[PDB]
This record gives sequence, C-alpha cells and structure tokens, in this order.
Amino acid sequence: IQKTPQIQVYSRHPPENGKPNILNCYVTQFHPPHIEIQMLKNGKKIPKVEMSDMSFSKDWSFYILAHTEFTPTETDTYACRVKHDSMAEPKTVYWDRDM
Amino acid sequence: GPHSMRYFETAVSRPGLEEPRYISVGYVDNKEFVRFDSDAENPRYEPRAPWMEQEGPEYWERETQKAKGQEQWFRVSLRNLLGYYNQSAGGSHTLQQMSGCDLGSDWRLLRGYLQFAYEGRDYIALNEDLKTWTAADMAAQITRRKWEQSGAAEHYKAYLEGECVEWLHRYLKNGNATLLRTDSPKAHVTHHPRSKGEVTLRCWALGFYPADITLTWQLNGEELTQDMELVETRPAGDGTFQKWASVVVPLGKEQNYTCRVYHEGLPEPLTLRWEP
Amino acid sequence: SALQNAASIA
Repeated sequence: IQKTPQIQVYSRHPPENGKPNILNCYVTQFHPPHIEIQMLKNGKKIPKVEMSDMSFSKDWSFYILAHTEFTPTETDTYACRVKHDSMAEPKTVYWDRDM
Repeated sequence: GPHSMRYFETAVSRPGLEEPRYISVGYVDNKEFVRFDSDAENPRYEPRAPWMEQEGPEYWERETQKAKGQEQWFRVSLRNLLGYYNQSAGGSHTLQQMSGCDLGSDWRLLRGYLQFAYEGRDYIALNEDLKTWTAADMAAQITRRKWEQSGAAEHYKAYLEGECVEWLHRYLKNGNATLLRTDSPKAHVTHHPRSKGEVTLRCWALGFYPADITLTWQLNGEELTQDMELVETRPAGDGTFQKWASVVVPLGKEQNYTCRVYHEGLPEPLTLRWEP
Repeated sequence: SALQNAASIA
C-alpha cells in the first residue's frame, strides 16, 4: 500500500512583492519515503533547493520540507512539482499568496 | 510544563545492492536533537542542536555503537517480516519503530512508548502496562508469541522506565534555551472577495510553537463547524508554525463573525474579527 | 540515550 502526498506551497513570512522571503513546499502524508521534489519559477526548475531530512509522524507517514529564497512579484509565478510512486503522474501545485 | 523523548527509527530496504538504509532520529519535547544515518560517509549519531553539542566522544561513541546495534536488528527483522507476509524478493520495504517516554509537569514518568510498524501499518506495540503486547495481524501474532516466551517486554520496560527517564532529565537540564519555552500565535483576519455579494474571512495564526493549535469561527456564539476551510498546520521553516481557517460570509455582515485561537502558549484564547 | 531492542527480534 501507498499514500498520496499532500503538497502545500507558501511563503515563510507575509509576502510583500519586492521584499525577499522564503518559499516552502511542504510535502506530507506520503509513503514509501522515496520522493522527488522540484520547486519552480515560471516553469523552470529552481537549482539550490533546501530539502529537510527524512522524517515521519505518529501515523507512520513521511514528510519533507523543501524551501528556497525568492522575491515575490506580480510577474513571477512559482510552483512545486512532486513525483512519487503513489501517483501515476506528477503533481504540481502553484503558490498563492492568499493561501 | 510536560516533556518527552522519542526515538523514531526507520529501516528501509531496496533491491539489488542489499543492506537496507537505517535511520534514527531522536527528539526531546518533539524537537530533533540527534540523528543517525547508515547512508552517511561515516555513520554515527550526530548532535542536532547547539546545546547537545556539549556531550563529548565517550557519549557519541556509545550511542553510535547502539545505533550500529539497532541497524542489525532491523536488518534481520526485515528479512523475517519479508517471509511472514510471503512477499517476493527484490521488493522495497519499510520497518518503523517509535520508542520513548513521557513526563508530567513534575518530571515524573507518565508513560512508556514502544510500537512497531511494517510497511507503514501497525505491527506490534507494547501496551501501557509495559507487560503485554498487541499484534495487529496474524504475522504479528508469531512475533508476539516469540516475544512473550522470551520476556523481551521486561527488557523494554526496564529501559522505558529507567534510562529513558534518567537521560531525559539530563537533557532537559542542559538544553534550556527553547525547551523551557514556547511561542504564542499572533493572529489576524483577512478579507477576500468570494462571490456574488459574499466574501471569505481567513483567520490566520502565525509564528507559534508548539504546533498544536485550534481555530474556530463563530456566528452568534455558535461554532461554525461546517463549510469552514482549514489547512493542516505547517512549518514556517524557522521553527514556528502556521495555520488558517476561513468561511464564506455575506458581504456587509462581517462583524457577525469571530474566530478564537486556542493555544497553550497563549494566556487566554484570542478573539478576532475582520478589521476594515 | 538510544534504546536497544530485546534480543528477541521480529
């Protein structure tokens, strides 16, 4: 049995177009632990992405917190794509300053 | 307040180059403080918090040894489980273990914890008495039987009531720059056009720790536990956490809606409403 | 400090 990852994209601090920040991609509730996580900026993959270390919670499920620096703007669109066995095709979820 | 220490251990197998990867993360008050990864260049429990850095080789050596010990145990239990479930070779499997102890606000023991999981499912766990087991399924029965005829439960009962508590005290005594502390959630609501004459209020809780927390919306004293929008609490990445709840409120009737934010670090629950 | 499991394995 497997378990479909719950993805969440959000900034560390309140987004303020122009001001720096951190964009987190929180993938959770998945299993097995093997998982691929890319963070995107306008469709292109962001290079130096911090990936937390394998962890799991009481319900035996793993979770990773990938993150990276970024400066929100009206123009730029950010997203996170997650590859994993419990899914046939990748999942991409886009950032949303209000969420 | 209360405290605890847990050691989450995972052993995960893949095909080909046998020898599963073994990982052990330990926490004190659910804060990572030590980590071991058989995949490292030089496997060995590393300190994972400024404070824990004051331990000294004698310690790390002794721990790393124990981790080397667990590694083997998992390595083999894994081959056995493989046979129990009649799973064909060349697969990829997971053995998980949670062990540890809880303390009251007085620092005395309150409970021991020792449970196992195979493939992510409950396998066998030590009951509260620390004397009896519980086998989730038939394969676990075999395991349970074997573990009873060997009184292996006593062995764990000794550790959980002793060493676990003895060391937690020690740890608690050293690291005292965040463990004897928590962060209170700051709050605020936001207005969002949502439809025809309607809108959405978002009760936001930010920069709080620990992660346990509760949000609720009220319309005339009664809690709106339906049509409300949550979001699993998530790490801000700095150590604190965030979460938010929302509802669809007919524009103009904003004030008739309030949300309370319940959280331990908070003197008293917070009360919020849209501020135009 | 780490727990060491019983000699009794899975």
